[PDB]
Amino acid sequence: CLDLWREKNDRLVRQAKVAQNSGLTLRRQQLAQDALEGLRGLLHSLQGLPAAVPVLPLELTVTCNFIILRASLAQGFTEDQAQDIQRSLERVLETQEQGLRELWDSVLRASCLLPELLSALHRL
Amino acid sequence: ISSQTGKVVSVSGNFSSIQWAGEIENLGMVLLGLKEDYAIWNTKFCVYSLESQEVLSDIYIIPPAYSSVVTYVHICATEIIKNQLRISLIALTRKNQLISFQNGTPKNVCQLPFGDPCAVQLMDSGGGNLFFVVSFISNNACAVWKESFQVAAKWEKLSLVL
Repeated sequence: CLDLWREKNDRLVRQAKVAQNSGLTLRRQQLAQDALEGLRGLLHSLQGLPAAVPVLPLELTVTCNFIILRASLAQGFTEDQAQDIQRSLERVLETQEQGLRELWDSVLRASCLLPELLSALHRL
Repeated sequence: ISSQTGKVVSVSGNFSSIQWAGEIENLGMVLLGLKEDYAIWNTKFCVYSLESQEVLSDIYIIPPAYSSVVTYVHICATEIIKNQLRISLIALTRKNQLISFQNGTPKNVCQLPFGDPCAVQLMDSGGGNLFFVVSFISNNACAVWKESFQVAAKWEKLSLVL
């Protein structure tokens, strides 16, 4: 289950990097927006589950990757990404509302509880 | 109660929900249900014989994590490579998802446009096309593709659909 999601993630990263190091303007974007839709699907797939403790490091990782790739293709940022962050932190809290400031405050208190996903969280 | 029986039988097994039911090859009458963590084989979700026979499968239905969210089930195909069984089954969920399963392996999830679906059916409609038509409690309905779990038509109104 989780192994399948992980392995899809990895497949998609590799696809991304293959297009990145090689490829021309069209084939690059083709493989990219492929991987991108895969990651959308995988995000949604993971957002279908109640967020057990053992899943989160993958959830955060994927959303991070999604954000990065989205933004790099768009060549700019948006607010949908900030919304995705709010959603991921909402998830972290449901494990254990107001605004980005208080969310972050409560998240970082919930992380100095030491569930070990800080190598993703700090990236987020 | 059957006509073939005429008798009010009680179900011996203590189920919570009975998301699907119907006949299967070699098994006869059947209920999908449950009794009361990412391992496919664990599943938490009892198949049932109907008229008090063995559970008959607890092997390759949905993982127990999903078992909290899913609100409807509709079986698409059942093979026997042995005493066990292999089902391709569609579920759909509180979070407005339609999910496929194969030996309990979640593949091909789709995210529905509208909210709180109630039922889902399958449309043949021509050469190699196939639609899952989903209804909701909001008196609306979508039709999602097969082979690429996505949306193809979206509608609201509709006291009934056939």
